[PDB]
Amino acid sequence: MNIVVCVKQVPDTAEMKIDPVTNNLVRDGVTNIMNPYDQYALETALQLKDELGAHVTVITMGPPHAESVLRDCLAVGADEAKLVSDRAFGGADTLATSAAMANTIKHFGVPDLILCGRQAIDGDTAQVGPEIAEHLGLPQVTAALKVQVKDDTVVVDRDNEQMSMTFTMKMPCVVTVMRSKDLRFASIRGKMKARKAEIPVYTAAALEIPLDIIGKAGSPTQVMKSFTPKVTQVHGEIFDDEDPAVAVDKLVNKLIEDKIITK
Amino acid sequence: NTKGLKTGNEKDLWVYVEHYKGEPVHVVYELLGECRKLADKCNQKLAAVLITDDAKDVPSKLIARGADLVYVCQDPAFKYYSTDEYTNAFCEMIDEYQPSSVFIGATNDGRDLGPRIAARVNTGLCADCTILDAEEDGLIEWTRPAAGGNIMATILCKEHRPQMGTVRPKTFKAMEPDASRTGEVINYTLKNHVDDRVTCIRREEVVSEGEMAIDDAPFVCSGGRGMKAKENFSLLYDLAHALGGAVGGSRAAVDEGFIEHPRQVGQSGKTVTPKIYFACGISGSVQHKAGMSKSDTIVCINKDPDAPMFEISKYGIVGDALKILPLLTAKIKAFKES
Ligand SMILES: Cc1cc2nc3c(=O)[nH]c(=O)nc-3n(C[C@H](O)[C@H](O)[C@H](O)COP(=O)(O)OP(=O)(O)OC[C@H]3O[C@@H](n4cnc5c(N)ncnc54)[C@H](O)[C@@H]3O)c2cc1C
Ligand SMILES: Cc1cc2nc3c(=O)[nH]c(=O)nc-3n(C[C@H](O)[C@H](O)[C@H](O)COP(=O)(O)OP(=O)(O)OC[C@H]3O[C@@H](n4cnc5c(N)ncnc54)[C@H](O)[C@@H]3O)c2cc1C
Ligand SMILES: [Cl-]
Repeated sequence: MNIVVCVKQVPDTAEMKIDPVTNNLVRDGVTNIMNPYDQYALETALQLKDELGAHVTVITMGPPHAESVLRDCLAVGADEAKLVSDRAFGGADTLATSAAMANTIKHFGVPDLILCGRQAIDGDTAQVGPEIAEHLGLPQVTAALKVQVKDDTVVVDRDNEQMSMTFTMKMPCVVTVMRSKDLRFASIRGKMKARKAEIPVYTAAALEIPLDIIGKAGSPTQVMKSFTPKVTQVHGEIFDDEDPAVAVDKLVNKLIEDKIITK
Repeated sequence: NTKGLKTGNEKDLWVYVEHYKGEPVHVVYELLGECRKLADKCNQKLAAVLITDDAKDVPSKLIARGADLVYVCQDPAFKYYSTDEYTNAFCEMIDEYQPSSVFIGATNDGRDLGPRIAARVNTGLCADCTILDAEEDGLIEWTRPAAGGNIMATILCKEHRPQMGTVRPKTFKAMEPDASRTGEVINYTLKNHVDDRVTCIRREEVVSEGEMAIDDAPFVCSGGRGMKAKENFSLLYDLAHALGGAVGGSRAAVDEGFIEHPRQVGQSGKTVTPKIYFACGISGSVQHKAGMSKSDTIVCINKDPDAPMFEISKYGIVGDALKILPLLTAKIKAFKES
């Protein structure tokens, strides 16, 4: 079984904080990481590899420093890594990004299973995986809570707001991943093997991808402006009395006075 | 590369009718409310798009809630949402009738459908948007949060059509139904039938007969790792019963076996906006906060005075939830009756 995992390097936006006092964005502890949902997409793939034998290829599209997330992928067991790196891909919206990735995948041969994260925590669109599926003409299931393989079929657990579901589809297919176990550890030996590996770097011309379907050129949308949102500070009234009955009487009296609890 | 480029003759704003038990889910009405305003700004019509096994009396409900036009495509295959069936139907209608913009509620299934349609048509799609505006010519201005809510972006789809976006639920207000409204129902016949490649082998309702789901509860009584044991969630069920709310939990609570996934609040779960969110033994990770930070009031019950959840809580107690909960429930019950 051949698997491709689409992996994005992102700033760790979970470390960003807007200070409600100044309304400024604080970026203490923000570094580039492997997108968390992609970590789950990878771990899903590696679990399939361990169970069934599967060859796992990770692909990322980014600047040259994105190569580090590919090294991390190899360090935990992925077989092969490819870096798609060219200023011609820069400024891409989700359509242009998914075109680039679809055409990269098709170049090397569509695999049995493509795994993407549910979303990237920077853009937060959740659009690339489905758009890839459409570009390649493949069925999808998004936001997987569990993925299994039975023969030539993929079995995916997925919920919506009303229903808990399980779906099957035949390979080749695309799955986007909401949860797996946390990605496994990379040992020193793993990280050394990854460091020695050859990671090819592919330009648009090498992959024969037309310039006009990638990057800004291929993007129907454009970000015209960005800004930090207003956060209104909350001055909470917190009771910390040793006797819980006293804390509860104080809280409840205040909830009643402030019309939060009624009847 | 000319696929999806504007003709110039596109017109009208379309709202996707997501439905459950035949009936529109509430975000459909939220979108009709906001998109009525946008349609009026550009002197175009507002349409609702209904892909269903049985239209029932839904079209008239959509018109009473703002729609000028309702496009109905009816087939038994549409009973339940599916990517393949619904993308085909919607794209056939876009091709036939040429809307200027399309708005999809950013529900779980809407976030699946939207990008499939956008890629098939080859147009622009803005995600999970929270502010919308329109020029007189019908160009939509899409404003959305990104970077975990730390950045806002304003985005245009200038030259491709339809201009698409998914739109965050529980952001915009529905109109009151108006039985004096009139509109036109257009029955659309599918040109090509498809075979759905994805088979549903299990489809179970997450909430039982006449019980309260967290998705719409006016009070959410939520537990995390600090609830200590599954059996202690009884304390939150008691609280929820006293108030007429529902019980939720964190992703840590799911992982420890305390609650099932459909009760998970946060970016990977449900986003709730109750009148009161009680956060009990929940630290306030950013990933949990993403699902509840727009609750009207947050009450935090935590042993750690430095828990991040206190930062956004108007009220709270520093103490042991397991001691606090039963006393709070009893006091509330006594205030209520009588
Ligand atoms: C503030 C801001 C707002 C934006 N809003 C929009 C918007 O509303 N619409 C829009 O079309 N674009 C938008 N963009 C552009 C968008 O972030 C990029 O197009 C990005 O390449 C893909 O979208 P995403 O980050 O939302 O990823 P998602 O679509 O959430 O990514 C989903 C999955 O696709 C795969 N994937 C995505 N990118 C890569 C990559 N580079 N290499 C490998 N795999 C990848 C990963 O498996 C990932 O988990 C925005 C950008 C900014 C900075
Ligand atoms: C990609 C991604 C997606 C995620 N999605 C989600 C999501 O959708 N939702 C979500 O919840 N998490 C999500 N998380 C996880 C999140 O990072 C946290 O691990 C999680 O929210 C912590 O849950 P918790 O607060 O219950 O546990 P903890 O952080 O362990 O906090 C337990 C708290 O209980 C308190 N406590 C202990 N004993 C008592 C007692 N007797 N009484 C009162 N308080 C007590 C403690 O002081 C502490 O504050 C996600 C993480 C990632 C990376
Ligand atoms: Cl297809």
